[PDB]
Amino acid sequence: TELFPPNLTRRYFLYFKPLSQNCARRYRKKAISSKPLSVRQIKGDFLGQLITVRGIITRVSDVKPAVEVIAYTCDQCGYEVFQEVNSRTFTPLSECTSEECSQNQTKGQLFMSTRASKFSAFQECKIQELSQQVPVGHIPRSLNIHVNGTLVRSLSPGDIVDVTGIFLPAPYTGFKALKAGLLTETYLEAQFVRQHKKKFASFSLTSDVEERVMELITSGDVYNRLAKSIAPEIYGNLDVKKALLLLLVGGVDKRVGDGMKIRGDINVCLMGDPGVAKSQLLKAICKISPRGVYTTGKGSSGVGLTAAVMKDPVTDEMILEGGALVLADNGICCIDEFDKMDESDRTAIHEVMEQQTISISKAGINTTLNARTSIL
Amino acid sequence: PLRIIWGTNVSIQECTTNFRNFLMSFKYKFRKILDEREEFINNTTDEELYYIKQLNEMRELGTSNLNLDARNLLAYKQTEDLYHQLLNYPQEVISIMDQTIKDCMVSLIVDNNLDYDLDEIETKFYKVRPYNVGSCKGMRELNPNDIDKLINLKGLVLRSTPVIPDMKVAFFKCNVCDHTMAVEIDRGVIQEPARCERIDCNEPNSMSLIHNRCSFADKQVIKLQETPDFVPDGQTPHSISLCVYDELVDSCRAGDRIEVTGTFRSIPIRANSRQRVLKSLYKTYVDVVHVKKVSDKRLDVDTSTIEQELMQNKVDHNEVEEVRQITDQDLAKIREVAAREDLYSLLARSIAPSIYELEDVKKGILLQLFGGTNKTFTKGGRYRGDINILLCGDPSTSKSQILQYVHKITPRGVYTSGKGSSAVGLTAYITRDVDTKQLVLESGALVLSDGGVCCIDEFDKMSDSTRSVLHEVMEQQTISIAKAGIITTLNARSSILASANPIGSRYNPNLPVTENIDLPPPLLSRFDLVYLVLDKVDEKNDRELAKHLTNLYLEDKPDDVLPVEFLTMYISYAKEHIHPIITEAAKTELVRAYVGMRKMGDDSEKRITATTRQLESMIRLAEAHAKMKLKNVVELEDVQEAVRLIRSAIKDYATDPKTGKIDMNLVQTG
Amino acid sequence: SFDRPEIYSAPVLQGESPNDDDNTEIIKSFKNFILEFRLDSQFIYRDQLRNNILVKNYSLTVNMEHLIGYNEDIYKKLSDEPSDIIPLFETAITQVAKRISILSRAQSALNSLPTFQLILNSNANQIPLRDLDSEHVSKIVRLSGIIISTSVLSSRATYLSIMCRNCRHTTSITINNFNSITGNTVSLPRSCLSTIESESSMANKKNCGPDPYIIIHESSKFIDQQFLKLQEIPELVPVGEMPRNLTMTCDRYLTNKVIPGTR
Amino acid sequence: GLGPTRASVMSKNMKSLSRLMVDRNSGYCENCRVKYESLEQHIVSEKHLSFAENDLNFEAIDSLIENLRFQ
Amino acid sequence: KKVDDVTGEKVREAFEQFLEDFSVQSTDTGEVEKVYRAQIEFMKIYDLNTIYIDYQHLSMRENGALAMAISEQYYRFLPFLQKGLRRVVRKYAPELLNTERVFQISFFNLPTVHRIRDIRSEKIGSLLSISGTVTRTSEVRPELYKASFTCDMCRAIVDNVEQSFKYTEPTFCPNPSCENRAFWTLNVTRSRFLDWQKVRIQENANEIPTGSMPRTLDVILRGDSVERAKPGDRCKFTGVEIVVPDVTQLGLPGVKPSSTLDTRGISKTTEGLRSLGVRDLTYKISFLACHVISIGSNIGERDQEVFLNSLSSDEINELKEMVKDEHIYDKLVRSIAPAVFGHEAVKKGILLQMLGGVHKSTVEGIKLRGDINICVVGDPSTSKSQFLKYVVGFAPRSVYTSGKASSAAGLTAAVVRDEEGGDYTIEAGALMLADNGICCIDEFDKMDISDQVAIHEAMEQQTISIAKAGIHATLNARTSILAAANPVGGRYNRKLSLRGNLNMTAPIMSRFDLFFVILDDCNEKIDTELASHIVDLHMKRDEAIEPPFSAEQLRRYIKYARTFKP
Ligand SMILES: Nc1ncnc2c1ncn2[C@@H]1O[C@H](COP(=O)(O)OP(=O)(O)OP(O)(O)=S)[C@@H](O)[C@H]1O
Ligand SMILES: Nc1ncnc2c1ncn2[C@@H]1O[C@H](COP(=O)(O)OP(=O)(O)OP(O)(O)=S)[C@@H](O)[C@H]1O
Ligand SMILES: Nc1ncnc2c1ncn2[C@@H]1O[C@H](COP(=O)(O)OP(=O)(O)OP(O)(O)=S)[C@@H](O)[C@H]1O
Ligand SMILES: [Mg+2]
Ligand SMILES: [Mg+2]
Ligand SMILES: [Mg+2]
Ligand SMILES: [Zn+2]
Ligand SMILES: [Zn+2]
Ligand SMILES: [Zn+2]
Ligand SMILES: [Zn+2]
Ligand SMILES: [Zn+2]
Repeated sequence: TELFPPNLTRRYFLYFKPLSQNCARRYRKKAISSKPLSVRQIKGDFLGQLITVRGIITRVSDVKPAVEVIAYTCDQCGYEVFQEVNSRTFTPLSECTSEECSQNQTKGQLFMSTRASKFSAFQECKIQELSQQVPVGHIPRSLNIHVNGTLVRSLSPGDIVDVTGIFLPAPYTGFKALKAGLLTETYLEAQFVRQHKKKFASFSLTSDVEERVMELITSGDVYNRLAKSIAPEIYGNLDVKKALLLLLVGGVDKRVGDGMKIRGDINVCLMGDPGVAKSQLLKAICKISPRGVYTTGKGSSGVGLTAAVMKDPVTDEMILEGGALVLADNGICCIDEFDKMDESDRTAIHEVMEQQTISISKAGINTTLNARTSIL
Repeated sequence: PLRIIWGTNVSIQECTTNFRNFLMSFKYKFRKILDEREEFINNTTDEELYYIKQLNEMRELGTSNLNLDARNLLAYKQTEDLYHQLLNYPQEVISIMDQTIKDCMVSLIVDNNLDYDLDEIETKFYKVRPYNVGSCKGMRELNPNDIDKLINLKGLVLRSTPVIPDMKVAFFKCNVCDHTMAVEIDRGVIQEPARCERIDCNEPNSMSLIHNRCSFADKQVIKLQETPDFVPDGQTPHSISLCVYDELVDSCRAGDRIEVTGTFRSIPIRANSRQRVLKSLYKTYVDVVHVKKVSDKRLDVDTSTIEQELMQNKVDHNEVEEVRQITDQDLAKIREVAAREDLYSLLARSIAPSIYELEDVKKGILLQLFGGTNKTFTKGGRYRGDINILLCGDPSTSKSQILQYVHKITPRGVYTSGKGSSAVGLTAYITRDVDTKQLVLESGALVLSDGGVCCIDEFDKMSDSTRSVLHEVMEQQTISIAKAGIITTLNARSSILASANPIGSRYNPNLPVTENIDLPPPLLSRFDLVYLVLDKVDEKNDRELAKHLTNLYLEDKPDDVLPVEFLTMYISYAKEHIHPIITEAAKTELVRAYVGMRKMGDDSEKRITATTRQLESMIRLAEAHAKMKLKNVVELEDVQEAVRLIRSAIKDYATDPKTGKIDMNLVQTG
Repeated sequence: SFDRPEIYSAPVLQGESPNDDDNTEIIKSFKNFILEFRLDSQFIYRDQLRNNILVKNYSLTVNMEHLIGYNEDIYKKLSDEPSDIIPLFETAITQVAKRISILSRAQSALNSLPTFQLILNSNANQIPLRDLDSEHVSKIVRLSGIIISTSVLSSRATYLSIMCRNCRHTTSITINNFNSITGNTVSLPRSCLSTIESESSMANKKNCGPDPYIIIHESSKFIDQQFLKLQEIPELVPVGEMPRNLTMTCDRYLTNKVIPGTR
Repeated sequence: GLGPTRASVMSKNMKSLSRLMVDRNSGYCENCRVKYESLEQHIVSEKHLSFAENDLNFEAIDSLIENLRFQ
Repeated sequence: KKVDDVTGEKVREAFEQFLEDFSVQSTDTGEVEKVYRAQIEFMKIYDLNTIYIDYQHLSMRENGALAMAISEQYYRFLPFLQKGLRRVVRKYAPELLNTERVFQISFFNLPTVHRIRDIRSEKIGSLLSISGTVTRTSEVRPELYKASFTCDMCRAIVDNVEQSFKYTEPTFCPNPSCENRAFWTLNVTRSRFLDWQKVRIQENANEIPTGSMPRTLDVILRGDSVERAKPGDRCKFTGVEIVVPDVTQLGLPGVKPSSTLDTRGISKTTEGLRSLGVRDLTYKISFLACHVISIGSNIGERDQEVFLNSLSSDEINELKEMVKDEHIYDKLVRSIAPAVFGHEAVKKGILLQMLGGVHKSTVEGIKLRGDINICVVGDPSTSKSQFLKYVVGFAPRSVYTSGKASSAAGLTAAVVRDEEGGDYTIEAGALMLADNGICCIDEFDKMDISDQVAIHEAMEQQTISIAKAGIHATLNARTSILAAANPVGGRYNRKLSLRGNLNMTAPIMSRFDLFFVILDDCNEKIDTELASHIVDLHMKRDEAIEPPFSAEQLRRYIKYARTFKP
């Protein structure tokens, strides 16, 4: 008999969680999978191994259906013919390869059946090593992360992340004249994702969280305790740190049935003499916040804050990529050196602090984009 | 036993019987019970068989389409399974629905013995359009397991490709004996004949395809800018491609907010033109089943802008509805509201209930929503009753919220910010299509706003080069492009609603009005109303303002004000069926007011001089006031109210005619 | 560095209605003929196949009159077009024989079962060697005579493994037709098959050349083939005319069954 | 067993679905023009009970009843 | 034997009876003249190629079956009509047979005129009438009509091969010397060609929907219809909706139809040593017109003799009556821009601009401009744009442009690329779309400096130079300019000169003959009269407009007066 193979009957996706460093310390095990590497440290000797990379996510593609096996129907014999796909491109089948058609003189014609075929939710992400991992005088490089199955939408741009996956080679992409032998591209088939900063929307009232929360409540004076611990090595500025804590928490977003909205986020300005450690406060606040962005006033231009229209080649479509006010959406945008900015960024932030959107009407796009940033 | 289609859980017999029972035995009171609305059940409409009378009027009118609400399937007990089968397997369940609709059309005259012939009905191909299939989850939150499911989406149309012929029947001709055959398309593939079908002529490769004899069908591709209800953290908006077929072609225009329900599809794309090699990553699109262009939350589209489009809708039998159907009961309700003595204050109060006071501002917004009358000269001229309003004022005067409300209430406006917009981005531009890799035309903000209101926030921050585009829009309601690929006049009959601050970011009484506004004279004169909305510090005004913004926070979900649905349908009816005209009594008032303002402008720039455009603004405002009260003629009191609104907008009573300055404590009443 | 994608099939729908001239239906009818034929009270062909499996004789002997008795349509298809129908009946024998072999050695306590040979005999009218005409070409003929010479056993190739000279591409050619003479109806491919197959994702202009395959003889399989010369009966020959003869080719279990001089 | 009347001609998509089918008291009410799984469930249904309480569709019957009362 | 088309032959019979039977009554006398035999006789003495058939004449036959057959299946029945016309002209005027002469049937007076966006796929291969504005005209090119081939190995010549759209080679090879069909070689000298033009048309500005951009269509003219359409005019094309292969639909979403070879009756053997031909079915709608007529670009030839020959007796009598009037100049001034009150000097200037001066060339070679360029400057809301609206809605060969919506290429000429190919084409700019007309440019002040430079160059030499890409061209742009400008600072400063009030450069200013500074003065009488005029306009529309002359008689007088060279 020819049965449907097991591969066409899985409803589950299987992933590898790396061993924790503490459990390795208990049991005298030394594993290469547990230790976070940088992109520079991931060499050709790690191919095929389950390894963990630490870094920032810079690019996330849209979720697309990548076909793993293609299903065809034959009207001549009634069989379903499945051809596997393990490459970026494939050639479709025309004549039926089932036993009944293979033996028969007349060959049937195969038609694609997209409901009977197997797809994976596919995303390609770019990971870049942190500034603490870049050596002296070097430019950060990038690594490609392949996300398939359930793990999609677990990576977003601007996330410090430990990604554990299988380091696998791919066919060479580049000029044919520059290759020497069997050159291969590289990627990381993602198996596990650990966020350094957990998202506020991802918070769940689990059992283990409750005793820590109740311990902090029973310790008392949580307002003053959380205020003065924001930047413990910055002396004084108790009320400044209190309003920075209120910046981190924020108020209640209000919606009325008429349709108008009142924002709940708080915007805080620190204007002061030089040497009052306000840049240290900005660094501390949007290092504490899970979705914080630090920005120097002339370091970001008008296109570097609102939006830019550019092409994604993996999904092959012309997409809008936001600036710092998009990367800090549902977070805090740290805008250092506020008084030395241009009028373009001032107008963009001027619209952001009230309507929480940016409207772009240019030669490329006519759109509005959500930016619910709290601005420091 | 019972047969099931492979890959599904769908039985043709079971689904046919269930949907037939649903069509024969549905009442809209079931929808009332399902939506937890018991007190709104009425005897005369809910207890009538809904789809029976809808299929009857479908028979009388020659309509071949049934618009089916999927929530109604959940209202009925027996079709609650079928609802899921409509969402999971639209491709065959829709065909089952079409077949049983045809059966029901036969049955309604077979059983009841009507005089209609069966041949015309059974020749017709009835098809169903399901809509309201569920929650509007985003495109980017969908998964490959959602392929070939019914999905509902919000969006704005950016552009549409021309009519594309997709080939349904193929016509092959023999070269030597001129014998022809016609072959049907089968799942996108046409079998070309290797040998001639004739017994006498069997020559190989003698069949050639004649491209003009073979039959085609309409296919159009529309680029839709999606506006999800929920947007994840840092999600930047995208454009989808949606394919409409047959009747639905050219039913969506560029710049309209629509409700697309369709099928989630995925196809592989060829990597090269010469090769048949396909890409493993698939391209997703929506195969559109039904388009809803009407929301009860917002106004209907202006009928004066789509007259030939409505005629083409009638010709093509696309029969997608553009305006709300007004019944008799709600029409009588519209008249009894229109006869109320305080109708003007009632309608102005019902504009923005969350915005406190600004009564004259709301009255002007109401009159801009109504609009003046549109007059088409037989010689060829055209006058458009579009009211332009500038709101200049101190910060935090709820004016940006007024722009947000107007943007939500208008059918096809565009919200823009000062200097976040460019001159090219307001009119038209050349873009690169991702699909065809071709240079395509795409409409700017002002052209996309035709038939609606263009809201421009921070009008003072806009650069003068960008600001120069608006002149032709406010004077002729057109934009005349002479660029590299475009030499044409585009209709932009959009009402400009702008917001601005003074130079010092706060109004200065020591400075005059014109210096405070900081707009050039050929620009400011095009505005029908200029509102100086100032923040005066009072006891009672601050107390009531604080109470108004503070009662909003009493509960999580917060006189007499009309509901937004009734307000929208009232304004839609008044715009569609009421065209007031000027009488001689109104003419005398208009002329006397214009000469009075010109005489007042004689005194010695520092003050806003009277303008011919101010006479035209008075005419348009009086026409909008007459259109409000459902009068077909403009009386004298309409002109007096227009003059009062114009004078109170700029606060002419407060200002000194000589110096041009405005006092605060003396004349102004908060 | 990915693997070759594999293609598999699974029967779901009924498909188009079967036709009698289809190869699958001919194979099924032949299989039912083998399994269901009774001479007096016994399945003679089923028992013969089992006994031949026990003695490692991978062939079946079938009488042609039994095919007349069972189904005339497959009989006339076999008679008119033997080179298309004989491999189908051999495939039917092999499908029955694998089923018999698996159920035999696992109950009466790796194994490769080759394609079975069709030997078919009949008692129909024997046309003489002088009345062979062009109407008998590619037809099954019954004809009598005497045997003059039997040739030595030549070795024909059934299963042969080939390897490319420099490309190192490994391929296998299976042959089930050895009964042709003076010509290679199956030959090694003219060019390397690694390019057209595209089995490797990397796909490492490189051409391997004309006829680049060599036969790995240690992993190839062979059968025996013999040439016989059949003369007409010298008792019935015209006085002034030389007797006429034919060359015959036999293979597999038909070889070494006769000696020269037998009738 | 009256059954419900149906259209003469079937659709091409409907005929295409016949090739895709595999395997996994009752009657028809002409008053409500629906099939029912059981009669006693069709008796307790909003359309049948709403049809029963209405008397304007048995008017001819009513006239006949009146005539047959005074024969 | 070939199979015949019974309905096609009866359409041929009905058409050849129509060509000899149809007749109308004479207007002047009442005689019965058969107009199509007269048309054939007219073609006989001038050796014409095209026969013009009115569609209303064809609709009168039978109950309308023949006209409906021609309308729905024009592509199928066109060769049958051609051979029917061939038979009729053979019976009547055989001299047209010899020169074989190709004939073209042009249909006109179709009952309905379709928009560009109303074109649907159900009308492919059907007779149609559309309208549009011509933007690009290609040059006349030969099209392979009757190809003559020579076989590669038999090497005998064969001629008169049918050519239908895509290039085809015969597979008959009637000589019995060789045995293959596919291999042939074209003889371009011996083969026959027809004229061919691809003119691109755009949706008319009144027909564009509310938010959408105009969409274009490539209509192809053949034979005598070639070069009957000019860049920038409104033409009504009657023809057939055809379909043309398009390759750019590969990336489009949806199932693209494809064609593969059916293999069911082909015997095969697995001898060994599996390729098939599959080809895409992707297309775009095009048009093939047999009749081109140019309706006026207005809402409603230099020699005078040809103009007065065109007019009939009644309108030439009306023109003579207009000429004879002694107060004609005042009536001409009062008839210009009736919606505008006052500003008689601007109306005089507009009239003189629409008339213009003579063009003179000296013996040295320099050209003296006869075109009058007028700039209207003044205070806001002085009806300075109403004049431009009147000139564009009235004057022939007039275009309207805004200052900021302008461009250097859009006003003069553009070098453009189609389908990302190696071919570069020329878009005619606004100055050439108004050639021997008026280019009306509102907000000349808001125009940037580069476009002002590119337009005063075309005011200097009255020509346009192109050197972009591989295209070097000299283009004719002799055009009067009606500019509207606002002063710097908004209002007009009386204390400053005209140069100080305007940012328009000195080369721009030096070539404007008239500078009309129209100003607002506040006095009760004229403000009251102007307000009364405007409210009467709003009340009465066309009833409030009572000019001395209507637009059509004004245009006839202007076109008559432009023939004079004072
Ligand atoms: N209150 C403070 N407590 C501790 N360290 C401080 C304090 N104020 C200043 N410093 C130190 O002085 C330096 C201040 O650096 P910054 O953060 O750049 O201050 P600043 O206010 O941002 O200066 P700018 O850029 O001119 S506004 C750091 O080295 C701080 O550690
Ligand atoms: N009179 C009012 N009625 C209701 N809400 C008000 C009023 N005045 C201020 N607000 C609210 O106060 C906030 C101020 O934002 P906006 O008034 O929208 O800003 P703005 O008036 O446009 O002035 P800008 O942004 O500086 S140009 C909003 O949440 C308003 O809803
Ligand atoms: N003198 C006038 N005679 C007739 N109509 C006038 C006059 N002045 C103004 N109008 C009318 O008032 C309106 C003025 O519109 P426009 O002609 O666009 O103003 P404008 O003269 O172009 O000034 P700018 O430069 O555009 S601000 C139009 O409806 C005119 O018909
Ligand atoms: Mg600092
Ligand atoms: Mg604001
Ligand atoms: Mg103007
Ligand atoms: Zn098959
Ligand atoms: Zn033929
Ligand atoms: Zn090789
Ligand atoms: Zn019932
Ligand atoms: Zn030849």
